[PDB]
Amino acid sequence: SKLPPGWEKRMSRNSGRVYYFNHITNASQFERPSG
Repeated sequence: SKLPPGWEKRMSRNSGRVYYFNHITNASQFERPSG
């Protein structure tokens, strides 16, 4: 559950590859943004 604000984890359409999407910065990623 521990996660930074603004980010959100979702699942792809046909695939299930969790990723990091920021609704604020509108940026995307995959690796846990621990920085």
